[PDB]
Amino acid sequence: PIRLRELIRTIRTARTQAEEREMIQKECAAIRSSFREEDNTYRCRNVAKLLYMHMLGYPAHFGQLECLKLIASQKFTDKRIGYLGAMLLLDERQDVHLLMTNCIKNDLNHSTQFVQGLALCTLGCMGSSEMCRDLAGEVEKLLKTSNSYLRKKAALCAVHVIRKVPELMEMFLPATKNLLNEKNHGVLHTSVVLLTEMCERSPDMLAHFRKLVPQLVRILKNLIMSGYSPEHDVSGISDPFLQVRILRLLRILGRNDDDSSEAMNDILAQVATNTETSKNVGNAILYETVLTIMDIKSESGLRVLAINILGRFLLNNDKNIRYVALTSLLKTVQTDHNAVQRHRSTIVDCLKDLDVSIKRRAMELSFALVNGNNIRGMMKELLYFLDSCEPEFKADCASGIFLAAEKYAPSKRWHIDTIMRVLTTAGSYVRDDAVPNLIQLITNSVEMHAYTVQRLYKAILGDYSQQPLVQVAAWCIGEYGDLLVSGQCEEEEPIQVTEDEVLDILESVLISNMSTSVTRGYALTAIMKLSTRFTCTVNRIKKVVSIYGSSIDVELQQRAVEYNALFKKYDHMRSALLERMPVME
Amino acid sequence: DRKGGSYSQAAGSDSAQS
Amino acid sequence: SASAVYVLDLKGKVLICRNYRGDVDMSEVEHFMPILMEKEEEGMLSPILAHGGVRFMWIKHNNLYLVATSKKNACVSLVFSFLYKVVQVFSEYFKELEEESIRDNFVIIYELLDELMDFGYPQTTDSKILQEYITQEAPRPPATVTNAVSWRSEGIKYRKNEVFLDVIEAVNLLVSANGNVLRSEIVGSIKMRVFLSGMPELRLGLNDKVLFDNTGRGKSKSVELEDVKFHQCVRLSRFENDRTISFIPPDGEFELMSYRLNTHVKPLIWIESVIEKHSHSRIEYMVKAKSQFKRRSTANNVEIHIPVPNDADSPKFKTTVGSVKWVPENSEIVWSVKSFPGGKEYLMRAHFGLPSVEAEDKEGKPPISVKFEIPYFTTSGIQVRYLKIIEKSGYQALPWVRYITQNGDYQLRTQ
Amino acid sequence: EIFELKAELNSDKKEKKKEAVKKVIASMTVGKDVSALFPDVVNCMQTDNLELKKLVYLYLMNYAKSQPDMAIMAVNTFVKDCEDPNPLIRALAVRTMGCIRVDKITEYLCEPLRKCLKDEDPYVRKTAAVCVAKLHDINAQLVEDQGFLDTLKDLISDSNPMVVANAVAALSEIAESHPSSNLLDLNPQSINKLLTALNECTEWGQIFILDCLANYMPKDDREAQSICERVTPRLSHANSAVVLSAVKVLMKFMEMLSKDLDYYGTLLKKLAPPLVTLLSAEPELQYVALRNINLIVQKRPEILKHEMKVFFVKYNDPIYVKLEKLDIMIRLASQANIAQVLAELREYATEVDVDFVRKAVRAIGRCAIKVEQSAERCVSTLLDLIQTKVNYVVQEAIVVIKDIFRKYPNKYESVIATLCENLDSLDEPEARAAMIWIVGEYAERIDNADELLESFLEGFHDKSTQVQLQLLTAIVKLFLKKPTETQELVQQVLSLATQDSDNPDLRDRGYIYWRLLSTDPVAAKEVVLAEKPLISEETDLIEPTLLDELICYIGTLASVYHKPPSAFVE
Amino acid sequence: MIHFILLFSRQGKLRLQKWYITLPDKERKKITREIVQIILSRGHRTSSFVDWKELKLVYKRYASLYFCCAIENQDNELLTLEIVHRYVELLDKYFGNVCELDIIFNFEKAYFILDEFIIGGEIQETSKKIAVKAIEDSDMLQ
Amino acid sequence: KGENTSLLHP
Repeated sequence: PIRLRELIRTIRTARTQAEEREMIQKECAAIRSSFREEDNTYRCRNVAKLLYMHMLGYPAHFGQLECLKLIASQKFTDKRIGYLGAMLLLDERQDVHLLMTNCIKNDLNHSTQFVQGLALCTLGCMGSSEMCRDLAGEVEKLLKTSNSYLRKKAALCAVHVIRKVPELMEMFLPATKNLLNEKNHGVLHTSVVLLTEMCERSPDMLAHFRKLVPQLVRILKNLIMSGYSPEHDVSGISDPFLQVRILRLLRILGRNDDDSSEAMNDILAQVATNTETSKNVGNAILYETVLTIMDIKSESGLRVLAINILGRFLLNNDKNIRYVALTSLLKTVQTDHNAVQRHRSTIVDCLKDLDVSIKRRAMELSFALVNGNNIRGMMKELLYFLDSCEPEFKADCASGIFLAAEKYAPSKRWHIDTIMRVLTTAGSYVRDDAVPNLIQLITNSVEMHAYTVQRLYKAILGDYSQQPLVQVAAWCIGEYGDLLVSGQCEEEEPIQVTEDEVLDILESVLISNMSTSVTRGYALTAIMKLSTRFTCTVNRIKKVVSIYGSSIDVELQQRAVEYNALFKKYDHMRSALLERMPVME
Repeated sequence: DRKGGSYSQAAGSDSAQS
Repeated sequence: SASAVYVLDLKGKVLICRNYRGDVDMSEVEHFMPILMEKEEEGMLSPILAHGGVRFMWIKHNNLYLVATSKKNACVSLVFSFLYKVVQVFSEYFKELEEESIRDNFVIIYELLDELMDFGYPQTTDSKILQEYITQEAPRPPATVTNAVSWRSEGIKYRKNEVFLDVIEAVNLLVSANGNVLRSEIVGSIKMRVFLSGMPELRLGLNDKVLFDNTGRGKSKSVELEDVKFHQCVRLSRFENDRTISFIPPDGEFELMSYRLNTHVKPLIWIESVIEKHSHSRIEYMVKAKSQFKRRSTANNVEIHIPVPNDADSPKFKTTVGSVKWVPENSEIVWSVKSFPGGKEYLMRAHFGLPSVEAEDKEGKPPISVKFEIPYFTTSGIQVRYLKIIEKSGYQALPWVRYITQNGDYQLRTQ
Repeated sequence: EIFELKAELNSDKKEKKKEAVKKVIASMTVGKDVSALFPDVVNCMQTDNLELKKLVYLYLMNYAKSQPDMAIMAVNTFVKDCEDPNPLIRALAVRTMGCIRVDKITEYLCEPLRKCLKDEDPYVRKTAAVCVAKLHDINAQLVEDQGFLDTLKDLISDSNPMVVANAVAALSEIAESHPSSNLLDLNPQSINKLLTALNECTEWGQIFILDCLANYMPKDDREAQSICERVTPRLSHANSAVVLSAVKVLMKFMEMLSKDLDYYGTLLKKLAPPLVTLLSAEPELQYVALRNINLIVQKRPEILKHEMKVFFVKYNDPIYVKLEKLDIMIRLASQANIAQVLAELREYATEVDVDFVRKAVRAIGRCAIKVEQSAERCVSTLLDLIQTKVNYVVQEAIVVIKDIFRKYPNKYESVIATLCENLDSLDEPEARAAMIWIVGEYAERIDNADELLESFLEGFHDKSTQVQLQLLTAIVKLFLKKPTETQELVQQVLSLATQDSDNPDLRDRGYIYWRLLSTDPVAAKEVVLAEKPLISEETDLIEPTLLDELICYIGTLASVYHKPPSAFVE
Repeated sequence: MIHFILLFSRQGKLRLQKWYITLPDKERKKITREIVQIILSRGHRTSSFVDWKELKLVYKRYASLYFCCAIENQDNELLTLEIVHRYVELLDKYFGNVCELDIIFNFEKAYFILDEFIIGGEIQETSKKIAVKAIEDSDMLQ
Repeated sequence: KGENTSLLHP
């Protein structure tokens, strides 16, 4: 019977990773040998050692039946060890908790309070789709008990069952009725959490749960008045968890109704001025109250107070406070958007902050605050941020800039220029999925093609390693070869497009090692379309297609073979299937 | 004695090779 | 052409470093640990690291990684040879290769590192020569390094001239799971511990197949070594000219020649393995070992390692000859035998249960290897003719040598 | 601490000074910035004890770049120590002078370098050559002004063969960084003199001697034959680096050697035992040996034709060693050892390394594609791997089958039925696209091709661009071949890829397919379902220009990386 | 609710782990390694808030061993910090001068206290003395 | 060491 402390000391004495692994393997072998004999005297020490090994990163597949056997035992220590093993190494995907349903049901009616509480906690932590189905009746039976120490456990079990099985919430509607007068803080918190979970799961109970708004307001007022208490009073805030739950319920209660907002308007006003944010609990309570006011149909004064509190918290030097203020501003983007414009300087400064979370929050706030009038002004700031942004934020910044251009672009020419600049500067940071969106946007726009075609041609001959930019340039060339080069059928004066540089660039891209088989396919399609689109370079792409028909890639080889067959047998029919693709939103 | 084969005396050269 | 060679630790702390060229900053060693961690976590870890334009080649030592950062395209083979020479010198000077001696002999370690190489070019590599000029407990450099004979120090005086040879045989057999041997090569090892007076020049002579054919005696049992590597003191000119093994023996134990040729004979031990593993119920170990060696030869300290199940427990061994012990750390049962006479047949019957819950991932099938070592056996049949010990002063030498046969890469593929 | 150490160093007690020096060395080794105490230790520098002098020199070298201004108070001490009667002291002073990275320090050390250039002691000569090489590397102009090139060149034709090798290495290093103007190339007498001293050079000097021959280009068969004969004894050296250098020199000389002469055959015969010996070196050198063999394999592949057993990866071999062995076997695969390669691949497929399993599958596929005599064996191995019930193994087998179908699909119709129901639920794009292409191109031996493609059409619009293109191509091929059972399937695919497909290339392909179908369905068979030509497999052999350049650069970092020497240095 | 709460040392050793979401063992190990790398590669002025995988990865260690929490984006960030501080105070009261050595030896006691404090990622014991009394009574049972 | 130190120092 090796104790857990002895195993921990032995592990700490080991230095080499291989030596630690060997010691763990020896301990696991000893534990398996002890379990194979059906040992029950020193089962607690073996269970503790196995749990330590599993937490350390050791396999425990063979130590699954022992936990189940110890769960159905009678010793309190053995029962606790079995419950811990079931909670740690037992899960829905494990499939070993199916036999634990009978043990849980047997222990559900156990007279001991510690055993019943441990079983309820284990069921809540390892809730399964089928375990809750056979245990839903037991959870509802304990929800009507008068045990304060067990009321919270029953509420947690009911909440876990509802979360795992949303269809089982119908059986908890009458169980929680008339439970707003619980004196215990834990029981009241559990009831409030259960009511909030029921309201969030389905909106049918919102009307039924909205009648208790005056009771919740009275409870919150009584808690605020009783600001001194030995229990739940931390950092000068009494029942901070209860206050947070009440604020969350008020924010989620009556979010689209005037009566609910009006009833809690006085409570929200009192909390917004009767709470001190000097400590972390007070700041969290103020943030929760502001979020509830913003998410509910509160009064103009409440919205102004929330905006002032958010602005004050934004100037706070605390990183957590700044992150909370940024999150609140992002949440209150659509709501009070005009009032959020006063923090444009703060949002801009947050991008240069030395906090990754703070910088991300500032970037998100700037992206969400972009409108149809500040889009042009904010475009320069977004471009500067993308150019001098972190590697993990360059792609996100480029995506946000592209989304802003596609949603609130001041003009097609300005939006096209911004997209081209982003593609040129993004390089490998441009997402491949955004390539189809850019292609669709280019196809939809039929007024700016000569300038766009010239820009794409200029940006393509310079570099070709950018997969998204290269694909966009190839698509633009394929779509508007007839417009990029004018009068390029024969020899003419020296212009940007001579009808031969495009073919050479396409051939280099197709044969270049910097091809992922997607840009090469786009280049091949553009070359095939240029046979009818461009009448200057003819009789030369057919040889390349025939040579390109023996490519290593099966898809590329098939495409080359099809192109060669079309060029050699369907020369007159090449233009019959080269019509421009339709443009749709 | 010693494990791995007892030590044996060695000659100076192949006397049969002249 | 490493810029600087440093000695690391298991926790990433550099035990000792010594820059040789100065073209690589010493701060690059810190980034070596994260790069190694990333490579190990992704399987891309290699001994020759690359930190941008500077390559940090590292060798896994007993307790620390011998990281040798380099900047240009230096000779990788030369760097590896220098690292091996440094490791050998450290092993000769310090019997323990761990952090205990790294921080205990730094005063002499720095001097040895400075004297070993300068500007990235090694200069001193002889352990005896280094100990004769750098000691941990200084005179002018010895003339042996400056002289041509840097492997035999002159002026050595001994009461008796006794040389202990060792005919080490490595029997490596690669038997696949189908029962056929794929890689069957035996590598010879002629190591002699010469301890005499003066600097005698050994005149090695054995029953070599090439030598017998050249001399016209290619009719008896002659050893035809496919690859033969001479020692540093061995003159390659004589061997290339007429296979004359003439060289100055080193002062102490040294490897003169190391034969290496394929083996076309049957294995010394024939092991048949049976795996009667039930489906999560029990396991059977039908291991039968047959001694193919001569009955006059006994395999001392034979340890045939049979890999048992990773999750197997409660095993029972039913063998006839040799004790079987299951080591949980090794996750296998080794058929340890004290003395295994040739022609012996040992049969074993393993029986152990298995856990009800099946394993989440496979563990593989490691090959079964034996640790047999039967000395006084010459499987190759090569017989040493004579050892020409000649000294300027003139003395009667009494060289000795023993033939030892052991099991090297004798791995049998599992079913 | 610091004050106590400074007080101890500023004392007249030798034991206290030694203790302070040891404490400073321990602090510096432990990671303590002792550069601030360098000026204090400057006064306690000229000491009779050799142990204290070495520590002071090491501290100055490590505190020279940090405190270049404080290093100006050591020129007199270095000058005084450069004339020490003890050769060890002179060598240490020479090493410290070249190790000090001070621009103004090497200028005043030119006179000591010139004085020590003609040192009679071979160790002193080697130290002077090393200091000259270090000064040239730090300041090429200073070395040229001091005229150390003539002294370095004359050191080769002198005694102290280890000193000669050190000087030759220094001259090569100077020329290596030189722009090639005024090279130190020598005539055949110089090569003969180096070869004569090659047998007397040490292990380190042997590499330096062999490095000079790597740059010299033989011009006569007799000279090349003599060089090969001299380098032949180098292959029987226990030094792995020396053996590698000799092999590289022999390979370089074989470029001008005549195949008609028996010298090339003898060199090839004697090279195989050397390659076998090198293959059994230490794991660190195993990768280098594998890289060298791969580099020389493309030059003389017939040298190691019979070397196949040693290419097997050992059970205890490292992952890099196993990969190198697999690459060597793939490059050295032949029909004679086709069965052995197949057995090794099957055995290698049972390992627990996912990357190793993928590499083995790729090697097996490459061997099957390269040699058509083992196409049936490769197909059987792929079928066995698929039946082994391994997700990664199944994906590798599917990829191999798809590759073989595009390369050798003439006799690949017997595996369509087996591959038709082969746990096609895998969502891997590489295996899914290969299976779709196989079904589309081989939609003749499967009577349920439309039914199989029906399951893959549920998420065609959101599967992938390449996957969507492959599915569209397969649907088009099925419609062209058998449109009776796929008339509605083709229309559904066109509608999904034409209206619900926003991909530019995919949309263009769908529009082209729809236009071809609506223009001439008969012509689509000769246009879409045409007989593609032979697939040009990418050759793994390096370019002849790179192979010749890589032959000279043997044993360097570029050989392991398989990159040009100028493409890997910074 | 809290998806997963784990206490990890500065050197990377994990002293506690409690995940309320069923994930694969390999997936759970990878997530834990990523969380440790993010925490180990974060400065002291990062606000102790990280938005990793759409989860409020709040890291706040008062000693060499740090603690991490993963909650959904539906509640305030200060609530998680307050709950962590309350749990730390409760553990210190239950043990008395809690150190890294005692945490490893008292892994079972710490797990029992965490289970009795929060179940399923939600707060179960709002009071500080009632939970301690219940834990003491459960321990006295045997 | 740093492990025996109190988590909150109270």
